[PDB]
Amino acid sequence: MIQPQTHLNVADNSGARELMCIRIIGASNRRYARIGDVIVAVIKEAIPNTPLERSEVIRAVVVRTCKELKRDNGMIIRYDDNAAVIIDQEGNPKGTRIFGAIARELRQKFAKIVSLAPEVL
Amino acid sequence: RDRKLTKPEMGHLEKSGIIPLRHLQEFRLQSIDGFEVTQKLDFGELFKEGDLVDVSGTTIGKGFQGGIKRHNFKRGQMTHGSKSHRQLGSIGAGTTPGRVYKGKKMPGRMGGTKRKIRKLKIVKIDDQLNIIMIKGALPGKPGNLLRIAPAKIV
Amino acid sequence: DIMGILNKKAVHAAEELRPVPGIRTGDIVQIRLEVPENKRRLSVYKGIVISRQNAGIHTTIRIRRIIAGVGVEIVFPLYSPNIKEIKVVSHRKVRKARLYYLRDKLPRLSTFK
Amino acid sequence: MAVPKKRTSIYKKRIRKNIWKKKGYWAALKAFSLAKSLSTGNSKSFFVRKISNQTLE
Amino acid sequence: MRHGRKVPKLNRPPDQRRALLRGLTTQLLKHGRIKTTKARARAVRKYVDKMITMAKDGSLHKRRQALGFIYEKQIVHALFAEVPDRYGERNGGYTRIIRTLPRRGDNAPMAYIELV
RNA sequence: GAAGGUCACGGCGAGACGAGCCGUUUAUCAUUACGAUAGGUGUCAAGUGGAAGUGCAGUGAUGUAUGCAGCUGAGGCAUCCUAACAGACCCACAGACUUGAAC
RNA sequence: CAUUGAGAGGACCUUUCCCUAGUACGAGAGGACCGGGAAGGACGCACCUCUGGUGUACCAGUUAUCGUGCCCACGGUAAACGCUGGGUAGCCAAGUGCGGAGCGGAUAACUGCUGAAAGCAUCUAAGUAGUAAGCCCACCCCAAGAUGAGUGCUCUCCUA
RNA sequence: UUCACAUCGACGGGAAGGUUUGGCACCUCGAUGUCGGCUCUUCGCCACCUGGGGCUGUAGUAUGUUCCAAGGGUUGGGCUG
RNA sequence: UCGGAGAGAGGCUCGGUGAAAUAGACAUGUCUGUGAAGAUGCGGACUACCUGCACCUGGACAGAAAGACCCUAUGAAGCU
RNA sequence: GACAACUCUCUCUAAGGAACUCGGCAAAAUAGCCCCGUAACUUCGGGAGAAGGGGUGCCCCCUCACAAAGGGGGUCGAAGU
RNA sequence: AGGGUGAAAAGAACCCCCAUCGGGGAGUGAAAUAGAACAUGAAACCGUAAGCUCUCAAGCAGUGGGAGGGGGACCAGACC
Repeated sequence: MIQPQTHLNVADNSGARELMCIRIIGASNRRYARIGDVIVAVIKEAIPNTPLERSEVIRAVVVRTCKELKRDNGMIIRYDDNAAVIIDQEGNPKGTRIFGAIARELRQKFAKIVSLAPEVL
Repeated sequence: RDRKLTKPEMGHLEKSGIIPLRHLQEFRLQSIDGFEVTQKLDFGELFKEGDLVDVSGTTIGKGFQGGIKRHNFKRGQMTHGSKSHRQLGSIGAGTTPGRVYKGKKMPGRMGGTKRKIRKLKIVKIDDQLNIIMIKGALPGKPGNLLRIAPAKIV
Repeated sequence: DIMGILNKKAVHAAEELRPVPGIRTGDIVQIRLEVPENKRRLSVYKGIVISRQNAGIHTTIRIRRIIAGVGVEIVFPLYSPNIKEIKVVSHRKVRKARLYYLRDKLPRLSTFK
Repeated sequence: MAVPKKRTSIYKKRIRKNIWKKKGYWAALKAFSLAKSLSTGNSKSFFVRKISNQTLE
Repeated sequence: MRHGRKVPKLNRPPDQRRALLRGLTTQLLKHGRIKTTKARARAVRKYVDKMITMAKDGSLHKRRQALGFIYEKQIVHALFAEVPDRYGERNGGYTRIIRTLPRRGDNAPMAYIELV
């Protein structure tokens, strides 16, 4: 449940550390944003020497959520703290590596993100 | 077919047997009639399997259900708000003729009423012993009647 | 559907034909189990460590809130009767505490505790 | 809340006095329970060994 | 009506129920007949029979918890050696109710509870 | 003074009050007409949880074995031992004129 | 008791991707019409067996204090269960499932054919054929209290 | 570009509708509480989007204008009352 | 933001006691138009069995208040 | 007694979190003692009870009590003002 | 605020029902369908009984025409 203005601890080295949601992209009006949906947020705290400075409007994808996600396999997936990864308008993340594991619900959208990922849940 | 009922039984002797709870009629679809045996099964031997079957159960009842429950979309505070939230949200005008715009969302009451779900595929089907498995849904709580009609997708 | 009020519990009685290894295994036990991983699937299975918080129900019994320590904080439970499941193996002897709730070992994350 | 304008009083008021019809002994038959000679209308203690009685034989 | 409702909560808080009930209970196994409303009769009914079945099993397990209900150390020993032993052959039906003439100045209900 | 309805009683995943649904101790008549609606009880499941007592180790706290024991609300099966009483009342007695098609 | 049925209301919104042709088209770039499939948002209703929430009437831990003679074992009270934690039934939700349709009758704008008056020509003035989510109908709820009070089956009463 | 009307369109004119700015101040100062927000809507039209069409200095993909049609749908925030 | 559930004091039913603002008179439906010109009682037309309970609560320019706003009456009461 | 809408006083509430609103109003939360530590500024009296942290439960031992407290050891529950 | 039963009170023994409140009779008086709420005691208001009208009909609803029905007529004569 990634509603507007929310903290998402980045899972890469794009430069950011934790951005705040701003708007959920999808249709006319997006209420919540589950894992596997792009979200436009702004960074609040970022590392100095980085390609992405603080306060910037950049898109990203949700890799982890604090909500209980469900699938057709009757399986439920959830995590401790929701996270996200910066994504370019093209569809690929600006970063190189990824942290905080990864969600299989993303392999259906972004395969590269799941590929580079260390462990898939 | 003894206790409670009495008149419906004697008024059924007309070539037939074992009376249910409520006799339901159907429409045209080319089927058997009272001249060969007078007894329909649960195989349908024609509706074809695999297809989806509709289920018309009986809705439950929440008593004098309010309006915030028949729509679920009305903001309101409670710890300090004068609307107490639960309130219908105060609907209506203040100085306008009109006619209170009848039909508009209001509390009202709730009770048993037809539902019908339509569609819904099937996973397993068995005859004789009588038993069917619907893909979830199934209107009303186990204890109604249901019509389990074929499928009026047309 | 045989007349004997056992049908509604037949689908479960016919599925419960899969005996559970650990009578209760209410402890740390880090079993991997199995996880349906399709996509390019190579007929291979993977697993993740588990913990306490063992749960269940009179119907489709549930394993337990994994809360594994791998990576960040992997959790989310699962089912055994699932079409995809492998035999369960014990890990470390059962301890003593409570089997149903445990908020600890999460905020007190450390080498001890 | 608000205030009524013209009070018809007569008629209207009278009609709203039917719902309070004479509720003759609101209860089932519970007639003679045999060997009672009368007994209260509504159901009462049955007949058998001295029961409900403060004193015995 | 609450889907699957049982045991009335009366017009008083929960703690106010497990207090008044303790009265009609002992007073029932100490005297015999107790007058009360139809609602209370149906309520106390179970709270009484469920206390009798405990004595049937004897032991101490059905005495420590039992004491949690009634406080009178006089009516407690009763069940453990008095009337419950009389129902040692009868599965249930420890209590019996019956309606009577309405209240005095008040509508209803009214009924007398007594052991069969 | 029937079918039937109503009232009451025991209840309802149905109700503000009425209505509506099931039943009323042969669990209404024949042929098995499938007729426990509730409370309690018994068993089981589930949820807590591994208690009381006792024995042992330790100065004590505490712990261990029996104990994965006991307790146990509305869930499921089973069981009517308690209360659902035998009855009443209400409602009636093949029931209008003319014409046509039949007899 | 079971239905037909005069009428009324509700539902009726919409996007992306893919196949099709990345052809036709275009110097390139860029990229269809027709038709079909899959997957969502918002919303409505129901179901809530699954994921979760409430559960001060289930149980357990436990602080201060009183009491059961006492130890032990329990009970009562403590801003609004004393605080706190979990949880069955039911009730709900961020839960689950499904319908928002297609196909027809009749049309608006427009496109039409043949052929008049104005022996050319032209949609007609006379005769016909197409035509949107509108209208009617199709799906759903109510519906002869629509007293123009219908239809069908069955039951009881023929004492003076 | 050329060419008046694909689009737009000077100098002027004729109407519809009626929510703007005013007059009137006809009925109410033995009184009918002002604005905005929130809750919940109803109807009409010269409907912005979806659909069906003509022209197009419209190749296509996308737009401009006009006609029928509203069945339906038609947003979350920063600042300010 | 979509709130839901549960525990209490009312609300609902019954028993006892037992008010009010207000009110010319009532067999006081909608709509269009009209009307000292936003009336149910006018005209046309449509719709509509008689009579309660609970609830939501726009109309009767509802109720309380011959308004504290403006003006009028060579009024009054204070102040500068 | 019943125990629905709604109103009043409250409990517990997934994800996120004031995004409500004129205004984080109303709530929630903080809120024990000891110890450690504590910025700009200062008429340098203050802010410093800033902020930000740790332990304190019970039993035993050191005294088979020096009314407390403290220092070690052991142990129970998720939580020890 | 609140007046007078009657000439004199003989302003009601006793009897019956009820909790030995209250009433009805028996009696007194020309009267208590005058008795301590008491004289003559209307209207507003609140009821019973009887005849007629009264569920498919609406708008300060009366009036003019006007059937039927319950009664009263005249040894028809068509009226109240």
